[PDB]
Amino acid sequence: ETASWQPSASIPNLLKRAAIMAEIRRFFADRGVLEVETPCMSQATVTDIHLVPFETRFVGPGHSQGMNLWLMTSPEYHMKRLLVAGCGPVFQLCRSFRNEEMGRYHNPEFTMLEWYRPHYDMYRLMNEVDDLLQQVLDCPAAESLSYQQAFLRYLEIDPLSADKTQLREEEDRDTLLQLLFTFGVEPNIGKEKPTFVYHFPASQASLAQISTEDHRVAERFEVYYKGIELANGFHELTDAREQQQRFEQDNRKRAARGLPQHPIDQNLIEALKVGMPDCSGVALGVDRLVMLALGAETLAEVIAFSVDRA
Amino acid sequence: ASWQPSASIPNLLKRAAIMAEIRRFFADRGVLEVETPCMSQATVTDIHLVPFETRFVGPGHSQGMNLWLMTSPEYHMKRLLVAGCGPVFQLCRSFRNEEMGRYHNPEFTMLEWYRPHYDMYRLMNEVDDLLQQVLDCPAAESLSYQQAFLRYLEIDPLSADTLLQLLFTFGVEPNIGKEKPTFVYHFPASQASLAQISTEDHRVAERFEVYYKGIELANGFHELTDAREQQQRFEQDNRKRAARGLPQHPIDQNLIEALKVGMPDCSGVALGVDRLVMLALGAETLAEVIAFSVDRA
Ligand SMILES: NCCCC[C@H](N)C(=O)NS(=O)(=O)OC[C@H]1O[C@@H](n2cnc3c(N)ncnc32)[C@H](O)[C@@H]1O
Ligand SMILES: NCCCC[C@H](N)C(=O)NS(=O)(=O)OC[C@H]1O[C@@H](n2cnc3c(N)ncnc32)[C@H](O)[C@@H]1O
Repeated sequence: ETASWQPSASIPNLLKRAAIMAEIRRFFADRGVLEVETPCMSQATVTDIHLVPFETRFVGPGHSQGMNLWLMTSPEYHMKRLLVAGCGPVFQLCRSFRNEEMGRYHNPEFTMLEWYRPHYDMYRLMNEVDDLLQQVLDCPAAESLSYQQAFLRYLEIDPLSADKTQLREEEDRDTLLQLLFTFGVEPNIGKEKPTFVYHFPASQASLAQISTEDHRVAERFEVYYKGIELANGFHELTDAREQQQRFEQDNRKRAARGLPQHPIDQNLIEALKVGMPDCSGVALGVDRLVMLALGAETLAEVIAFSVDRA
Repeated sequence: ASWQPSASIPNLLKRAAIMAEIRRFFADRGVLEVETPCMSQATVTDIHLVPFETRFVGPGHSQGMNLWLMTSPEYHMKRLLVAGCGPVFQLCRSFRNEEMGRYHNPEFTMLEWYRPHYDMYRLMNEVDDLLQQVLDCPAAESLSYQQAFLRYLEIDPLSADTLLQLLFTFGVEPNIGKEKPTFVYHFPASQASLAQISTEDHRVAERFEVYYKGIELANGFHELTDAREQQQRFEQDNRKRAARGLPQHPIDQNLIEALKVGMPDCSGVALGVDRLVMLALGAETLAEVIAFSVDRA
């Protein structure tokens, strides 16, 4: 429609977005959470099987042949390194990068709000996220639903026990579960108020600690509202050995799927060996939250220049 | 060990305070904060810059596309000005493919802002006010490029180019900004960059840089708004690159088309926040004020 040179977001939306950013900063300042800035580029990347990071070449030091750098998909690894270093509760409003096509709710570069809370367990963190959503969105308090309960209610099936065959009614169980969640659960939740889905299957623990009450589940949660996935958080895994092992598992799964394997970030593992204080952390997509807050129809409407015009 | 941050936690705590202080400074003046892309389908032709390059999968149907990391958010901020954003600033992460150094990191934080209807002196006064506040340093001194040469090297630059830059670097920089920041303005028209060339003296451009304690802190211009002249300079840039065996870069058509529509008269300036924080905290290297310098990232 508009000529390419124009921003995809209206001037009024840019002003309203700036107000929301300041509101988010006040929210954390009032709770004593320190703001930090970590790298957008790294010598390492993530093994998470669902992400495709951007790659770029750096001239490197002195007389080097040069070196590959990956753009950061989320500031998590560096923030955990800071936690081990004693930074205390911290948040960050950074630009994050993912090599994936632009969509109504996706841009290859987007703003992430990610923060960590030492001594907070998963529920405690969820309540804080709930507070932030109610404030900037002026929406009602959230509903919380366990992954298992979500499946039973909308698909009349138990994801923690259901048979592979039953699920089909793909030999990889999690892909099957994610398929069912994407088309069978997601479209039905967060309609009247934000929905927190917690206690994902152990296999989808990512960097979250496994539940002490039920080994089949991980202390991970995701927030959905008005059809948009808004956040993803964990009671963080502090065991370096298990973390190293999960990254190895990631690469095995990548390989078996014909996906490139990624180097394991040794800086994250060495930090975890030194010791990360027990904590829970969460990452929320700021553009999506702003889009909902401003009544926008697409992410592009709240981003100065979506990639198609950048 | 390698896992540790390059900046101390206390420095990170003080850096956040300075960032908040910078935001208050602009809020108090009614300057809007904006966030533009870190990646673009175009890049800069500026002969001295080496941008990072990355590949984007793009639309599922396409063959993908090349993207360039932004060396400064100038082009997008200028497009916003044409769209009517008014006075704006940005605290973004900027990228330049250059070796890590005592005063350089391939990714650093830029404080860049634009002031509609401000001539370059009015804008310099504002930069001066910011330095005073953040560094608690004396008000700055201002020297024209000509005056700076005529007194530190007894020679008239406007009547006497890579040479000048070699002279400025060794014959001027070393003795300016010692007791207070030093603004050097009216650089040779030859080094106008995206600045208007002065109509009172065609031998100079309306551009300035500010130095303090031996550190180059900022670079600003009374902005060139003529689309045709800007396009000509970019082509000039690429011919020089070709002459120097450097790659020729695609010119940002969106910037030119926006300038065709009309950008309000304005002045803009880009400042290195990491260098500013380094001075504020009395840190020795940029690495000491950045959570993880590239060697550790
Ligand atoms: N340690 C606890 C936090 C871990 C966060 C984890 N590393 C992570 O990235 N989770 S995420 O779900 O993949 O991303 C968080 C949010 O980022 C937002 N996101 C992700 N990709 C995009 C894109 N491409 N555009 C816009 N927004 C996006 C979205 O709201 C997600 O809920
Ligand atoms: N429209 C008016 C402003 C134009 C600014 C122009 N695009 C520009 O980039 N000027 S600059 O001098 O190249 O950059 C401004 C500041 O960025 C800082 N800078 C530049 N490169 C680096 C690096 N590599 N590390 C840290 N800081 C850096 C430094 O303080 C410079 O004074």
